[PDB]
Amino acid sequence: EVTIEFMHSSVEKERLDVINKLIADFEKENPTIKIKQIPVEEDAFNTKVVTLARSGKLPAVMEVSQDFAKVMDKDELIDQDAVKEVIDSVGEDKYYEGATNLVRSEDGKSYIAAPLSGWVQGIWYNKKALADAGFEEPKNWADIEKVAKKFTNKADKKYGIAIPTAESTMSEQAFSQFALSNKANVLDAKGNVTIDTPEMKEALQYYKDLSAYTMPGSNDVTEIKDAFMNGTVPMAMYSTYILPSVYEEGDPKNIGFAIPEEKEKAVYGTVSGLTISAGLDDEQKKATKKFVEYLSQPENMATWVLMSPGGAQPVNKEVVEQKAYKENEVIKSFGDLPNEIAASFNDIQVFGLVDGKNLTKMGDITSSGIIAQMVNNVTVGGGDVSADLKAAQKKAEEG
Repeated sequence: EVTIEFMHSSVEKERLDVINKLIADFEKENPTIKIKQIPVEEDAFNTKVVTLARSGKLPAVMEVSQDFAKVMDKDELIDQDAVKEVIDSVGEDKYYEGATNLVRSEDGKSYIAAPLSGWVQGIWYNKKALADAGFEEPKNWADIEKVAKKFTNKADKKYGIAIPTAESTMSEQAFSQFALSNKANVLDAKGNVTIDTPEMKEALQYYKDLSAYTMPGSNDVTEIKDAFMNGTVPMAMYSTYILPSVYEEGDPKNIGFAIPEEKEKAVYGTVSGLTISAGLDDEQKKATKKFVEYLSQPENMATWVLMSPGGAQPVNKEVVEQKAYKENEVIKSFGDLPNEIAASFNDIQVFGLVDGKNLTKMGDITSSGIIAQMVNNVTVGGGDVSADLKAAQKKAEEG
């Protein structure tokens, strides 16, 4: 008797089967609510939302990335109050701290989406290789560089660590972990650009120093994954998307997860979830909130994460305690690691998230490639740290 549109990006037969059943069960529990789903390929999702927004035909609820949620919120397309009500109904305390932080509004007072899944990035490492060489899990800059130096032998094409050096967003993400571990953020709480600072110069010089022990040339996603999977490096910076490869081709019990920690820990992460379109009628808004809260329950989050592409991680603390997650055979093969990965969401730090505020200005800096170019030129280009900081600072202002 009340119909709401759910625009999601699970178009594969197996994932659509799961979503049909989630919706069907929800509709049995809420017989006055009907879900009209709009399955759209993830590749095609965001630009269709652009058209729908222009024509005032947004669906009630949308599966969106956290970064696209920011763009919609800038255009005031999202009902923050409805989103916040769902999160508070579940309970803020049930979410890993970084998961709710990543979806905080620009003024830190509300939320732009209800998170359902996420992925983190850190330094994956071969546990036996480091142990054999006499190393425990590296944490601070000195330990990371110490392991990397020991495992570098250029004549043999062995390198100590695979870190991104290309002009790509991955380079910004990996560098940001070292920068933020030194309390260096590209923006301050007021939105001022803070690139050319002493703490950022320290991190950029260190990233340059560390790149002496990574593969020569330009390293991006393919170079890093290849080097880790074939044993060229014992350490590699990569999202949790590396884990399906380890399961299929490696030893899930021989992989550890190290987090850069100098002045503080900095886990890079992102989150996806459900947002609620602004301007919904009363009964439609109440039905959407119920639907989002339904999918946000731990037992349905577990299903969502388990059907999501490999390496997807839960953002609610209770998912790792759900039976279907605990007893999943892929999860099982990784031992204690999945609990450790999930818990790393408590230490998320990303450029532009400052004091529980996600500043939308950061999206433009990332889009323009300023940080990636700065990292690319100091590493691959052998450029000067000081000059590249100044150039990046000036360009980030001109936007």
